[PDB]
Amino acid sequence: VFNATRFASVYAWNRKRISNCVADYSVLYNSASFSTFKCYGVSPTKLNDLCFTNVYADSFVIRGDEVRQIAPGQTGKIADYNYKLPDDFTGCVIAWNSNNLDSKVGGNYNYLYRLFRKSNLKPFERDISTEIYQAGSTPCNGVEGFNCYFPLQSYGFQPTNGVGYQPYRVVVLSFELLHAPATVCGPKKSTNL
Amino acid sequence: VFNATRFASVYAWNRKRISNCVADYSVLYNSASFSTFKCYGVSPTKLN
Amino acid sequence: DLCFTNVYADSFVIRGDEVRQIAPGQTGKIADYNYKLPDDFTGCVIAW
Amino acid sequence: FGAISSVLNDILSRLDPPEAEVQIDRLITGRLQSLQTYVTQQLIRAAEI
Amino acid sequence: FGAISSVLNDILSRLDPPEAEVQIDRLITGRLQSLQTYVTQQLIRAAEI
Repeated sequence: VFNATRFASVYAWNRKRISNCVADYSVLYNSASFSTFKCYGVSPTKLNDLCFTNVYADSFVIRGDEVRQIAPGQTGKIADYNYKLPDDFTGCVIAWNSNNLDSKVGGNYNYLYRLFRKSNLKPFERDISTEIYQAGSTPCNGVEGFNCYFPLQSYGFQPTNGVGYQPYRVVVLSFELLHAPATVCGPKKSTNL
Repeated sequence: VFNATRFASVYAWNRKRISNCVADYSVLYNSASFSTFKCYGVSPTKLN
Repeated sequence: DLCFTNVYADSFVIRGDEVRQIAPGQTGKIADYNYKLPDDFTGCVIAW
Repeated sequence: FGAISSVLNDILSRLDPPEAEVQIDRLITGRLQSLQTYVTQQLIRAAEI
Repeated sequence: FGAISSVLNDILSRLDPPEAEVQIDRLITGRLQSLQTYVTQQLIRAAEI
């Protein structure tokens, strides 16, 4: 999850569902490698003792200037077109800079994000379609024309850029809790009955 | 301010103040004869 | 305009990333290991 | 009543006190209002009886 | 009632669903309390009649 070579774009976000294992969130908490570690429905100190149904790791990379929008209830371009979190969210956000990992002076133009969209997306929705967006009242066809644009747009990722403009790898945990036979918890011994 | 007969040069750029009226930005946005239309603080749909 | 019984000034130096750790109810290894502030704190924090 | 659950135990086992107080106050307000309404109606029915 | 407006639409047409629940909660509490008072008065008066 964390020590992968390269994360995907924000609109092509990597979703992994983890189940049937023993987790230790303490060492996850006890590393300072993550610049920001913030949960919304559970306090992290309790997180050694909760048993969940099955967990979701959603991973991508963004620009660091957008990490304010990763909170639930936020708005903005990333928050309203390509990535949305629901307001009943029970989980955590984790972010770190990866300026020394995937930031290239030649330019990481691999990382696109959706810049235009017809209407705002559902929570937990992933869009992949790349049809061109018309900005003016004039309809357009083909691939290009006046006031009609490709919705996708790249970052200028080079390490010589300023603060925030370095890439930041972002992983979101979205466990669901206390409605099912739970599966994933606990470095905790069970006593006798 | 758009269809005037002549403008001045850039060292003596003309400044004109317009207020207290009705401004419609659709008719100037859709006219594609202009070389560029680059709005910065406001999205071009949000002008109207 | 207020008057007080006893004043206590606590001083140290920290890493500049750790300023958010000083607030009551915040969590992190500085606030968890070598300086803990109670949640019903009254006073003022200064950092530079 | 707007809290994350209607059980005290899962809230206290889920959250640390500085937010548990915020939820627990709303739960307390709702239950207290219910008690108040119940005993008011009991007083009136007792008067009729 | 400590909310921003007494027009429910104007709160809905200006404040976002991440925060509008706080104002409309106040409106709920105030109007519910008024119903409590009105029907308690009606019950006492009806017993008298």
